[PDB]
Amino acid sequence: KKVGVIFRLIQLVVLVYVIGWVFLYEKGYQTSSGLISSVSVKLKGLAVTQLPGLGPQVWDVADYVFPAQGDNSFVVMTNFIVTPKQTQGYCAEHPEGGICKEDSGCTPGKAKRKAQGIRTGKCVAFNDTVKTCEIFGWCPVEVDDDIPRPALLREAENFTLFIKNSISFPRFKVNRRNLVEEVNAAHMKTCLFHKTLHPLCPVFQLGYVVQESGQNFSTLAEKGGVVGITIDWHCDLDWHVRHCRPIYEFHGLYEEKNLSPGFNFRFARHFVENGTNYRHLFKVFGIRFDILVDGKAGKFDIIPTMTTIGSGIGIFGVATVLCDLLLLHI
Amino acid sequence: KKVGVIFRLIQLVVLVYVIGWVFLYEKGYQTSSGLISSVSVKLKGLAVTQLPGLGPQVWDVADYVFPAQGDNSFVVMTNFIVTPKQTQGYCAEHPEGGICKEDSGCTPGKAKRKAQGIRTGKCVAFNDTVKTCEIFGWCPVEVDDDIPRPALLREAENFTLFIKNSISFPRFKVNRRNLVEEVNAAHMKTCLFHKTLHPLCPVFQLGYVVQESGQNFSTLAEKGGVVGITIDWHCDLDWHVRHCRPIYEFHGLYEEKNLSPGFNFRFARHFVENGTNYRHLFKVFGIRFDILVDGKAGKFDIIPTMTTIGSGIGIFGVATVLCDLLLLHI
Amino acid sequence: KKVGVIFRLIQLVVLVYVIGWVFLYEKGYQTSSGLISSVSVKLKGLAVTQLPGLGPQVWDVADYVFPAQGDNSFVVMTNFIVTPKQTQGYCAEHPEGGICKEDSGCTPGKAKRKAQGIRTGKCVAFNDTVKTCEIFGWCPVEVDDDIPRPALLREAENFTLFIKNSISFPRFKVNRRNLVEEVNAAHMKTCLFHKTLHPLCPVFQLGYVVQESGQNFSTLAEKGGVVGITIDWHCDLDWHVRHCRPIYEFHGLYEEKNLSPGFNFRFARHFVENGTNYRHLFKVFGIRFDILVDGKAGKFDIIPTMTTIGSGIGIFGVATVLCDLLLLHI
Ligand SMILES: *[C@@H]1O[C@H](CO)[C@@H](O[C@@H]2O[C@H](CO)[C@@H](O[C@@H]3O[C@H](CO)[C@@H](O)[C@H](O)[C@@H]3O)[C@H](O)[C@H]2NC(C)=O)[C@H](O)[C@H]1NC(C)=O
Ligand SMILES: *[C@@H]1O[C@H](CO)[C@@H](O[C@@H]2O[C@H](CO)[C@@H](O[C@@H]3O[C@H](CO)[C@@H](O)[C@H](O)[C@@H]3O)[C@H](O)[C@H]2NC(C)=O)[C@H](O)[C@H]1NC(C)=O
Ligand SMILES: *[C@@H]1O[C@H](CO)[C@@H](O[C@@H]2O[C@H](CO)[C@@H](O[C@@H]3O[C@H](CO)[C@@H](O)[C@H](O)[C@@H]3O)[C@H](O)[C@H]2NC(C)=O)[C@H](O)[C@H]1NC(C)=O
Ligand SMILES: Nc1ncnc2c1ncn2[C@@H]1O[C@H](COP(=O)(O)OP(=O)(O)OP(=O)(O)O)[C@@H](O)[C@H]1O
Ligand SMILES: Nc1ncnc2c1ncn2[C@@H]1O[C@H](COP(=O)(O)OP(=O)(O)OP(=O)(O)O)[C@@H](O)[C@H]1O
Ligand SMILES: Nc1ncnc2c1ncn2[C@@H]1O[C@H](COP(=O)(O)OP(=O)(O)OP(=O)(O)O)[C@@H](O)[C@H]1O
Ligand SMILES: *[C@@H]1O[C@H](CO)[C@@H](O[C@@H]2O[C@H](CO)[C@@H](O)[C@H](O)[C@H]2NC(C)=O)[C@H](O)[C@H]1NC(C)=O
Ligand SMILES: *[C@@H]1O[C@H](CO)[C@@H](O[C@@H]2O[C@H](CO)[C@@H](O)[C@H](O)[C@H]2NC(C)=O)[C@H](O)[C@H]1NC(C)=O
Ligand SMILES: *[C@@H]1O[C@H](CO)[C@@H](O[C@@H]2O[C@H](CO)[C@@H](O)[C@H](O)[C@H]2NC(C)=O)[C@H](O)[C@H]1NC(C)=O
Ligand SMILES: *[C@@H]1O[C@H](CO)[C@@H](O)[C@H](O)[C@H]1NC(C)=O
Ligand SMILES: *[C@@H]1O[C@H](CO)[C@@H](O)[C@H](O)[C@H]1NC(C)=O
Ligand SMILES: *[C@@H]1O[C@H](CO)[C@@H](O)[C@H](O)[C@H]1NC(C)=O
Ligand SMILES: [Mg+2]
Ligand SMILES: [Mg+2]
Ligand SMILES: [Mg+2]
Repeated sequence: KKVGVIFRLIQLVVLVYVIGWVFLYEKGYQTSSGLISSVSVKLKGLAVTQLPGLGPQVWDVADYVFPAQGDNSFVVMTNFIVTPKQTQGYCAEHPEGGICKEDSGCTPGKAKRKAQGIRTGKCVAFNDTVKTCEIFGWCPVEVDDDIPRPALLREAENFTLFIKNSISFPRFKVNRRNLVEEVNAAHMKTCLFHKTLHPLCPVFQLGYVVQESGQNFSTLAEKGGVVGITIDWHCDLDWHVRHCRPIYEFHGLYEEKNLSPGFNFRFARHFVENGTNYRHLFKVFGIRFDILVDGKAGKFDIIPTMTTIGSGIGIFGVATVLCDLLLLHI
Repeated sequence: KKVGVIFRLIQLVVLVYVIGWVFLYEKGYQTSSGLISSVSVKLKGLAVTQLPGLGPQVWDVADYVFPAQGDNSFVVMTNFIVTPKQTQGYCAEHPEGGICKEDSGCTPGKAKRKAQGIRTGKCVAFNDTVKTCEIFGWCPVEVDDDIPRPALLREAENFTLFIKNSISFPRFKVNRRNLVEEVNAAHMKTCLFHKTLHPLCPVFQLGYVVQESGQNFSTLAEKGGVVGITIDWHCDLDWHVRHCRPIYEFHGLYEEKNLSPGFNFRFARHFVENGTNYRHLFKVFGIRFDILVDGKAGKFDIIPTMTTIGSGIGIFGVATVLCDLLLLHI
Repeated sequence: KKVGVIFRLIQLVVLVYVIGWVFLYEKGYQTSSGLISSVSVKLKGLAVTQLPGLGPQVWDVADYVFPAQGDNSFVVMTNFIVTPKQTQGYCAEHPEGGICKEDSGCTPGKAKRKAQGIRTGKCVAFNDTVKTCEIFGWCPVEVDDDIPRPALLREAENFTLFIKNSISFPRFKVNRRNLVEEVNAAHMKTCLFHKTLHPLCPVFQLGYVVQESGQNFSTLAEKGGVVGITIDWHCDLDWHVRHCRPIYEFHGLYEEKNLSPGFNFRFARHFVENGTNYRHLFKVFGIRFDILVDGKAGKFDIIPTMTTIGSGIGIFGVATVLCDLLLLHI
């Protein structure tokens, strides 16, 4: 009778699996659906800089967010080098293009790599001790060898980021916003997001977001960096929608490998003064924030329920037949 | 013989499932592939505004599309508040930062939240009846309490959006454009997209796109909003490519919850006048259009066909054995 | 005994499949994970243009990359038409809006499609032989009928694109950059990517990228185009991370169908001169580069290993029972 006792145990273990795991845990009675998301970001916070060339400079949201309209990926400026009042003309090329001593060491034209301008074939003086090729281009050339340290916009640590995420589960016609029912105006007036204390506030302090990605804002501010923000919507639509909540994770890794460690870009502000076209060239160091929204909604459906029941019946039958096979041999 | 009759029915029902559903409907004879897509958008249409501060202002595509080069996510401006000729200096801070009565009610420095400038510790007059902290910043401060109603660019309803979607099924080396063979120059000259009448015209009226997402353009224009546009490519590559067509759906939900209901951003136009740097500050209300392109191409392949045949043979055999088991007990 | 010999062969063939394919090839012992990616791009290279209206014009990275901060999708300008010093006023509308002969042929207001301005009801002269509606708008109207050929920025072929891709496998806590251990500073100083010679250099020549997508840079430069760049991370995390490498593919199809073949957009540079607001209107033809990053990391896990073992046991048992069934009938 011991073989018969084993038969029953195996039959029940199989039934316990088929129900508890496949039907209940894995939710085999549910049809699944992905989402389509929209993310809007608003930055708040102010930075002031005191350069030697200029006076106090105010940096508000319109000036330190790239793009201004926002996106899933956006940059907050944390440092910059500015080359003001650049004009198109002839100047000494930056020594990174090459250092010459005579006019014969310059070839007219463009460098094969990282050309700064059209070489005129003339070796002119970059400074009092270095002579470089004369070029036609934006003059004076940018000198970005000294990255400002501490970062010019290191006050961006206290900037607040408001993420407005609108998601739709199109199959189930369910619309959710990360501004969930628990979020009200009083919360939006004072709340700052906290992984455990305030996991639903959609206003994030930038320094907290960088800290939670495992990075140091002081290091990321000087040369730039990347913080990934994931918003996950794992919703069981058999329950009320008020349980369909977003989960926030922050990702990032800054290493001292010193091979392109940070993030920077160059942009220019063009203007006309005294009838001549000028530009301000900025090398902008900043943290790029990538906001990735994924999710999965499940709702009970009859067709998955029957299909799962059929699969469980098949699993149960195969098990019984193989056990009758194994016992025949034993 | 009734048991034998049932045996045959169950055997055939199983065969009917294995062929008709798994092989034919679910297309188990096909290998599947996702796509890689590119979306370009061109807006057309003009808006004119008549502000009290300025004269008639023309708003063409270069000015109301953010970004100008386009993207999967782009904003069309439908309303704005403009603060012209802002300069960096000292002014009264906006009363939203706090209302003071004496110089002692102001602390020099920055507010912890939503700082507008560097407080100087002086309580100056915002208007004839309100006194606020004096700040260093962009002056005069923006006053965006009165959103223009009706929307300044409510004529954007008649703007036309041209979506050019290029998709590739890299596994099958198949390239498709949403400008399908049925779309010609004569169509692009006059066609407007219609869910049923013109489901292939790639020129969309903005108001129609908002209406089809379930929203009201008049409401979305004043404070902004979001419309999701999905392009789906469900193509059976056993047929001619001319049947590989895109399907357009429009998604969106505007609610009167009054907690961040619309969409807005701030951007600045910088300029130099009389040797002093100025900026025009715009608070731009607009509809963000997210274009999501997904799809799936199937082509007959021999390996899925054999694997499906093996799976069907297994299903048929398991069924017969379990039926011989059930009949043994019956 | 021949039937018994077949039984064993089928049993072993089944075991060979269950191990070699399912366990070893398909890696059924591994748990899988997707990635979250961040892409930053830096363009380098210079172009000079010699228009008849202006002098030599220098085009560096800040001016020919849209957006300047970069994105997954970005545009490199390869051609442009410029309408300088546009002001809001009254001018002759472009003849594409319609050609009139009398003032009665113009209706005040806006065109239903592709409106260029507010018609005043007056038929004025566009040129010495064409009369069009007078409009209020940006004047003079852009004339983009003659696309510059050869392309004004056809030197963009030699521009170099640096892709910095940071990916994370969040389930396995593995961070990878496309600047893999084999890439050093000496490589970044001189390397250009090559499908087979230098498959790991993250600096791409634009012309090479277009050639590898199957397109001609000369054709794409005049009217614009699209090149898709895919970065794939198919990593087996049972091995060292130094084997987690990116694979680059380039996608694109340019056809002479002449129905919206290229890519272009319009953007404006606004400025103030002599107390009047002006703008430079650019119609920018360029190649849009879409960078798509996908990947899959597998690491050995005990739960998939046991589940695969159970599936293989089930497959083996079903096979033996059906073979005993087939042999009973034979
Ligand atoms: C004139 O221009 C040249 C070139 O820009 C200047 O020389 C450069 O000066 C910087 C700062 O001292 C040097 O950077 C440092 O170099 C050492 C190695 O020598 C390195 O250990 C440091 O980490 C740092 O990178 C740079 O190498 C040097 N370049 C050359 C070609 O010597 C020069 O100082 C300028 N003169 C004046 C009057 O400003
Ligand atoms: C000087 O500045 C102050 C502050 O901006 C102005 O007071 C504000 O005026 C607006 C318009 O009347 C008020 O908005 C309305 O408030 C009521 C509640 O009182 C609300 O029901 C309406 O929906 C609307 O929001 C605003 O509350 C009020 N602020 C304060 C602090 O009283 C004032 O009118 C300005 N004076 C001049 C001469 O313009
Ligand atoms: C004044 O303006 C009108 C309208 O812009 C100019 O007429 C246009 O001239 C262009 C160039 O010759 C024509 O383009 C060509 O048309 C032929 C067909 O006629 C076509 O085969 C070519 O591929 C090309 O597209 C354009 O059709 C023509 N438009 C009209 C309405 O006739 C005119 O030349 C201008 N006059 C001066 C003095 O510049
Ligand atoms: N598109 C490109 N083509 C060639 N070299 C590039 C390109 N982008 C970056 N580099 C080079 O790669 C190295 C590291 O890149 P990175 O941009 O992070 O440093 P960087 O100092 O900010 O670069 P740079 O000052 O030259 O813009 C630099 O020496 C830079 O010149
Ligand atoms: N990054 C942020 N940090 C703190 N508060 C924010 C942030 N973004 C928005 N808010 C606040 O959230 C509330 C609602 O946001 P929303 O931007 O939709 O309204 P708003 O009136 O346009 O905001 P505002 O005028 O202050 O830019 C506003 O009171 C706004 O001040
Ligand atoms: N949003 C839109 N609404 C209506 N027509 C459009 C729109 N976008 C493009 N078109 C028209 O489609 C045709 C082909 O589009 P495409 O932009 O590629 O050519 P184009 O010459 O650059 O267009 P255009 O010069 O008018 O901007 C053009 O005649 C253009 O006028
Ligand atoms: C960001 O904000 C915090 C909080 O206001 C600042 O921390 C303060 O620093 C000053 C100067 O050291 C101290 O006197 C305060 O006591 C600190 N406050 C707290 C609560 O710790 C911080 O300096 C700010 N920094 C930046 C870069 O913006
Ligand atoms: C968008 O276009 C439609 C169609 O031209 C405009 O509807 C017209 O409105 C005027 C004024 O009420 C009527 O005289 C016309 O008969 C309407 N035409 C049609 C076909 O209904 C509409 O006003 C425009 N609105 C915006 C905001 O652009
Ligand atoms: C891009 O760079 C290549 C390489 O420098 C250029 O090819 C050169 O063209 C000139 C003029 O015909 C020849 O004298 C050189 O011998 C060529 N070099 C090589 C290695 O082939 C090319 O012209 C450049 N073009 C653009 C559009 O930038
Ligand atoms: C960042 O690094 C500096 C040293 O470079 C250290 O003093 C500081 O405390 C760090 N900040 C954090 C948040 O760890
Ligand atoms: C939008 O709402 C207004 C009332 O606020 C209504 O008069 C108008 O008809 C609505 N438009 C549409 C398209 O339903
Ligand atoms: C591009 O096309 C032109 C002809 O239009 C041809 O001369 C040239 O060689 C082509 N370039 C490449 C890279 O094939
Ligand atoms: Mg540098
Ligand atoms: Mg406000
Ligand atoms: Mg045109």
